[PDB]
Amino acid sequence: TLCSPTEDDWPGMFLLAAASFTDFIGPESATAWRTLVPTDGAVVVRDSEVVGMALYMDLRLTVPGEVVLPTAGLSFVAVAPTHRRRGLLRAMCAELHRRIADSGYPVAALHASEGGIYGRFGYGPATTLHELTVDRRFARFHADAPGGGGSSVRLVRPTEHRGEFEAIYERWRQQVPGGLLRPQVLWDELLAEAKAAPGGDRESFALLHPDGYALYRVDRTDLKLARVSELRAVTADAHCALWRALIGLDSMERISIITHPQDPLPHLLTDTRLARTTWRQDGLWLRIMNVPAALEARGYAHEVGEFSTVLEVSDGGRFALKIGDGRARCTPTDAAAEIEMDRDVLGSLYLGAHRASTLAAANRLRTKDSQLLRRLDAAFASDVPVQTAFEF
Amino acid sequence: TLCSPTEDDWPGMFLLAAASFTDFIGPESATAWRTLVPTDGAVVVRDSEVVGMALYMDLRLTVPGEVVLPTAGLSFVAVAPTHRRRGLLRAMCAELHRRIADSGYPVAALHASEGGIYGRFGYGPATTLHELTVDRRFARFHADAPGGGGSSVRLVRPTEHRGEFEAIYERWRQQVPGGLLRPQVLWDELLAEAKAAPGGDRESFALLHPDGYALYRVDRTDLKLARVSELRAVTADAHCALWRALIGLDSMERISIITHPQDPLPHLLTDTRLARTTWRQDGLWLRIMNVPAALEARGYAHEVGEFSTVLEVSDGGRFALKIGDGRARCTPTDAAAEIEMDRDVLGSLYLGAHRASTLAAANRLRTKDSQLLRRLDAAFASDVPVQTAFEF
Amino acid sequence: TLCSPTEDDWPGMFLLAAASFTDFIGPESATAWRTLVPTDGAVVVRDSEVVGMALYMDLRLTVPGEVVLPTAGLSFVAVAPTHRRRGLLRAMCAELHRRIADSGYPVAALHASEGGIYGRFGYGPATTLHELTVDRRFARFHADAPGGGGSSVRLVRPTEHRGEFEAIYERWRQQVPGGLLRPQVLWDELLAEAKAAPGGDRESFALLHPDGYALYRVDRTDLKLARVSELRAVTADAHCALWRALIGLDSMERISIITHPQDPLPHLLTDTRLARTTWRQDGLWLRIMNVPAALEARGYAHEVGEFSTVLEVSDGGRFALKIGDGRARCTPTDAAAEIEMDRDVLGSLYLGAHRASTLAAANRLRTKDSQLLRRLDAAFASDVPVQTAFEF
Amino acid sequence: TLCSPTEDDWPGMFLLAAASFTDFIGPESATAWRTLVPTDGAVVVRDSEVVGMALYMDLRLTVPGEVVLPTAGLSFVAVAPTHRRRGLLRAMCAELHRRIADSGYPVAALHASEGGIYGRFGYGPATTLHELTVDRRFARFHADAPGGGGSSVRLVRPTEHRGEFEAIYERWRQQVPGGLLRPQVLWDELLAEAKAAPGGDRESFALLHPDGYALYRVDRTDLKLARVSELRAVTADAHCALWRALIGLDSMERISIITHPQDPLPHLLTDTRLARTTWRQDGLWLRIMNVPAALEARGYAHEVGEFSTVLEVSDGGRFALKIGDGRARCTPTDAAAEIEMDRDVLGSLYLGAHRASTLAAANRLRTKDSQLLRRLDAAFASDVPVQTAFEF
Ligand SMILES: [Cl-]
Ligand SMILES: [Cl-]
Ligand SMILES: [Cl-]
Ligand SMILES: [Cl-]
Repeated sequence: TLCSPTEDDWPGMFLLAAASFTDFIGPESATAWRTLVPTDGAVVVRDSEVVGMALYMDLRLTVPGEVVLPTAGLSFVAVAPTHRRRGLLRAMCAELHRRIADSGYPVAALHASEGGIYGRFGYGPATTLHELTVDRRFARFHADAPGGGGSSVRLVRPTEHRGEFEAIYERWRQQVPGGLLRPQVLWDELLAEAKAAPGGDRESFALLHPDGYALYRVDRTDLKLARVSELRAVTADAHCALWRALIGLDSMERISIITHPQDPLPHLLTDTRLARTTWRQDGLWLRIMNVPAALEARGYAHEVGEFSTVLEVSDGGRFALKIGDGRARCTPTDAAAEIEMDRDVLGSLYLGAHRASTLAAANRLRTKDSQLLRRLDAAFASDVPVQTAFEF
Repeated sequence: TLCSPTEDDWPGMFLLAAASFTDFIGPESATAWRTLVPTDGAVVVRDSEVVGMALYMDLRLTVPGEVVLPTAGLSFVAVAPTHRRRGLLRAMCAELHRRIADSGYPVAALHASEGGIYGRFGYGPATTLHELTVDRRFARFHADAPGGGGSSVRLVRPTEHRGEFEAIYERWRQQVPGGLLRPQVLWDELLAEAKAAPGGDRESFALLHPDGYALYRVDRTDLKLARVSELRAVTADAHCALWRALIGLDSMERISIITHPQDPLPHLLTDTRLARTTWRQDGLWLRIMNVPAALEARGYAHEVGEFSTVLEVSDGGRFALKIGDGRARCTPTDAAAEIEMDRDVLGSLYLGAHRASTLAAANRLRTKDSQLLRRLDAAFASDVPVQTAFEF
Repeated sequence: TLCSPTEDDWPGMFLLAAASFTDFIGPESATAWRTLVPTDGAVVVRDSEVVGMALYMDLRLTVPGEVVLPTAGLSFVAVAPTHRRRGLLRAMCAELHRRIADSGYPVAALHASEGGIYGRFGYGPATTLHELTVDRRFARFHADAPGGGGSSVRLVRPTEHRGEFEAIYERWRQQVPGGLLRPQVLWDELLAEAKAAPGGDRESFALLHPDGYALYRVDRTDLKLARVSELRAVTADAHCALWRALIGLDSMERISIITHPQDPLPHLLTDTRLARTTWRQDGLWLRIMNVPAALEARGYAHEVGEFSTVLEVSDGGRFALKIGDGRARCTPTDAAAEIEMDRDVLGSLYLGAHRASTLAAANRLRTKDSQLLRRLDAAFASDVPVQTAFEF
Repeated sequence: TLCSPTEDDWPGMFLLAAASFTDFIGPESATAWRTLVPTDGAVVVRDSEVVGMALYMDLRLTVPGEVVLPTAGLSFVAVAPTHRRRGLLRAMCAELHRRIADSGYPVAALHASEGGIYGRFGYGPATTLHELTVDRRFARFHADAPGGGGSSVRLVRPTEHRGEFEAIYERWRQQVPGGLLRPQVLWDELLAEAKAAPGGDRESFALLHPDGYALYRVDRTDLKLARVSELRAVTADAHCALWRALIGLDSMERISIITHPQDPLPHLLTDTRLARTTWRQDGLWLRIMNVPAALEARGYAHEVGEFSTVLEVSDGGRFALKIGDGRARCTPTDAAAEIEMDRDVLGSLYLGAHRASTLAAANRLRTKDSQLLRRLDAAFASDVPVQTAFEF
């Protein structure tokens, strides 16, 4: 049977969690994340022990046009290894989606453990994780790079500058598509992870600028690699200044960061090739819950002239879509469809990370008009490049 | 001293080549590539032995709008290890650029051995190489993917279907920015490399469709890896059909290809994550020789409304640039600059591989108007994604 | 500005330390090492936070002839990654050298994080670290090797035999060039490191002989490798007996030790090749602060007949150097130089680790007389091979 | 039975060779090396097939004092895997040593396949192979390094400059202890190996100076490693000039060379640590056949004053040894021994690669007088550092 969990169910859920997630944050930390789950935000399957669970958290997601949407963040999704191929995932996703839609969320979001699961439930990959590794021994800043003229950056202990990190992040998340509000409990969690653990991670340090910060630590095993866990810069000056400081970590051979495809770091160096892409993966996945609410909520490129089309989402409705002056109107119609796509495809287009033209070339997006394709491409494009905030 | 080489100089140039290039194609093959070098296309430095050399080949490069430009392809550039830090590279590049400009080439192009060299001579990286590795054991085609309904693809010996490869490639290179005309000597060279070599590469096979081909071989050392040397598809149907056949290589674990960032392959699969980005690097580099000729020659996005600005290229002139109805007019002016950039930056923008906004964020492109930045971004964008033809 | 640190500065110095040194011993241990730093032995740069620091400790260094010199041991040298290329290192080294020279130290010493830094400040590499790895499964002792006839060696817990280790080390450090006095705080530190740490190093064991000891532990990750942290032997009998016991660690495949190039271990085995050199690096670096005081203080080889020359140290003075009966007299002169060298070169010659002839072949040491070169080589040679005591 | 081989035996010897030596040069090349084997220079054991073989070649070895000794070079030593532990090696070594001693050779020499075999037959390791790997991307020459002011070095094809290589090598081998005369057949062999082989080694190049040459090739598998097979420099200027050219191989990450422990290369660089010791091994092994002839033939250090002692070689005679003015007189005596050592130990001392003091510390060399030890150390030391010529 499928139920909202009682307080009695949570020890059983933590057991399933520990057995399902190698990166399980543990019961103390999980209890803190729990404060972000609304009443009726969780489902469990009992056989009595917990053999399936899924929940969503109340999130705030920034989309193009600096618009902030209420977002259901799916998380803590697990089926017991004893109960595979019994349709438990489908049943739990159907119930949560029912609750999320009824609660009035226009979008749901998740981070996927595997890439093959969530497409069939209407989730499309919406942000791209891009790992850059810099061999900092060869790194020289271009003549054009800002801040090559005191340093504005300070090396600090993260726990002593929480207020400054919170304020910089709050500015960042409001101006960048993919930005998430980071509540106080997640700041508590982040700064507890900044601590060195015996047999675990090394101490984290911060580089602090008025308009940016970098959190980094030396890798556990590779003592010549510094991993930047987080760099939030609100200005180009802040971004360059922080990278000048990171390239100044003279005891390291390599600096690595999980960033976005449009990170300007390579262009700050005389040799763009030194900032090597070592890893690429889907970041945030989006399911558009309400097509017209979602399409009307975001801003569109002003550079494209007013145009009208008919969009059909497979079992998601058909809409007269009019885009002009950076705004969309999206109304019901029975007029012939000019564009067809599955719900997951719309999620992938929504933050501007994937081009309509690319999805059309894979036949994930069907139209008979190449002009309409170019107009969609241009309109859905994001002025500010889409980034990934934090994993949940 | 710096001279055009005589026939007597070429053995000395082949020695320097063998000592400079681990992938040196050898004197027979080098003599065939020589047929693409015009009279006065080569310079040598003698100390008497050859201690420096550089040449350019007559190429035809496709740019956005399906426009074909005469292009000087720099190649075979080497300074003897005995004559480093003597300004030989600067002297040879200055002389060839003089000859290329005087001959009336609007653009020069090269493939860079290192990323830190050619920026200072006005070359910007203009295409992006993107290696995808597919674990084909898990690869399943999406319900939406074309051609899941006889097969239109044939497994053939490359040497027996030269005419068909030539015709498909000729269609491809004319419609794709980054496309190069492949002369008969380079078809001779390609199909000679398709042969198995004792102690060297394994036999190459071809997958042939009416509207595409793939050339592939099993890796020398990794016998569970097939490397696609070349996939040219003129239709989405051809692209999907060829990938269905490659995923059908049941004796392989992995298929790898050097492609472009907008390759739709990931979107053909139920799990987009199976097409892993394993390597990323600059491909073709461009030096704009004549700013107004180059800017007027290419097509621009129709989606952006007519706009005017003043572009200054650092020691490259200042121009009144008017872009409307997908065309540019670029005339001399002494009016105040609204946009400033080095010549290399313009090369990087020219085929639409890099966004003005990204280069602006690194301060490689200076303007005080963010609206102008969005308009440049939109205008210079390529409808057909930029690809890399063949290395030279 | 550049100041001696107050008690308030030390938390800021520990932050810079933690961020600069992956092997940072932590504030408790650093506070113990602090007891070896004299009043005015430390400098800091403030921007207010600590952005640069450097100090020296009062050490006692054994040089050829069993002569013990007061030595300034430079340590804890760091510039913040935010303040690179601002001349902070040069400023801090200039001030400490001023204080060290004025305090009457004839020599300064350090261990170098990188090999390219300290040459320009007059430091030359003076000892050579030589890692030997023995595949002990094949190791058989030569018929000639001592102690192949009860065992004189005991397997003990290090913490229970501190008095015996202290007494053996005190005998060792007084008879070996490179020997350092090990104060009580460093014995406290060493025997605390002998403990097993959860997620860290395994338990240390000791092999104890009347005239030697070995400290060893099994490697964290490679459980078939025993690492000898320290072997101090005052007699050849002790050295051989300890190696017989180490080769008796039948659960190990390999024994590794960081020793000196003249370690006789290879010659104790029937197969000298079993003691493989797996790593070689500069150990102790010396800056001669007072040329005449340093040259007069050490003993010279008795085998070379009395000779006189004129030595010029680049911006270090010119001296009439007379060496006879194992003693040097070194007096000011304006007579023509017969030998010229930078100060760093003299440091490299001083403990007999590097031959004048080898440095002459690199033109680091200039003379027009090859007989003088042979005489310098012979005179500066050390009867007892130079070893490295402990890192600081 | 044990016989000198007939012409009929050599096919059987080549079979045993092919099965015994993974680096077997093949019958053509082996037939060329054969020209260096004197009449009665070879023994075979037949069971009829060849189950054991050993031979010596007529060599000329340079020893300290630029003295050239006739030397029996043992080579091509093999016992069939079917005939191990049957005393065939002992029987063949006894017969060849009988023939070598009777023929009037003062010394025999070999390169050892394993380090544990040849000690018991009186061979001691006499030279040390020292592999240096330079990360040439970081390598900068010291201000003091010669030739930092045209280049005197030429990049050439080895086969076109045989005369120049022969003349430089002939100068080198006469002035360096360990030097071997390289006959014309071995020059034929060397320049045939300079060729690229299909599925094998890449093409060899030469760097040619009036007073030195380097032979190098790119590694088969590691295409960023250049291996210097041979560098012969007669002057410090030649040595530095050749290394400036090798560091100029800008397509390589690393240059490796098998050199000697006193190679001045590290001291030519601003960072001595960049020239990393990656491998160390015994090179040439010596068996002193006639103790008095060998000890009287070499020159001794002039810096040590005249001294007399009594040397006993274990089953090798007892001698009154008087060393003065760089010469030794070595006459029979029954006077009490002051120094005792096995024959192999004398071989190890003979070229100055190993110190008497080091061998004494392993009890391989016994005396009750530490003054005598220092005098032996000083006297047997080589002014010109011992190098290894070519493997045989
Ligand atoms: Cl991101
Ligand atoms: Cl491509
Ligand atoms: Cl040591
Ligand atoms: Cl050598």
